[PDB]
Amino acid sequence: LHKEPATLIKAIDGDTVKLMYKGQPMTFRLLLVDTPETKVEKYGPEASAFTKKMNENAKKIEVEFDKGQRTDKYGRGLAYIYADGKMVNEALVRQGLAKVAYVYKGNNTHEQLLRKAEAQAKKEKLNIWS
Repeated sequence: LHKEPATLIKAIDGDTVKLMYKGQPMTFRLLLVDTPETKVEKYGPEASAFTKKMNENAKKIEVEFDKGQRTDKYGRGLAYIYADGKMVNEALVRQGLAKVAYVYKGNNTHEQLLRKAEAQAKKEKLNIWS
């Protein structure tokens, strides 16, 4: 897979962010993560603040499409997002602010990696796992 440059335009919530990709604005849905709903579920606003802060403080944001379908039915890009080289999808799961989601249309490259971050968060009874 390859990382492509992007520019943060605006946070939306825990699992979604608006990015300038290839010169055009696009909404991205983070692959393989299921955060709590805000629009509220417990930790829903925590997840949103986390994603918002991580992308905001980042010097460089990168988009990494997986090997499966690249956009969902609502026109959102399906990818792994990196903030200064750190994967937000993974950071979220590791912080116990999101559960790993069902694989979607062959986009499973990082499933095990997130799977492990999640086991650890649960082991630490962190946030959602409290």
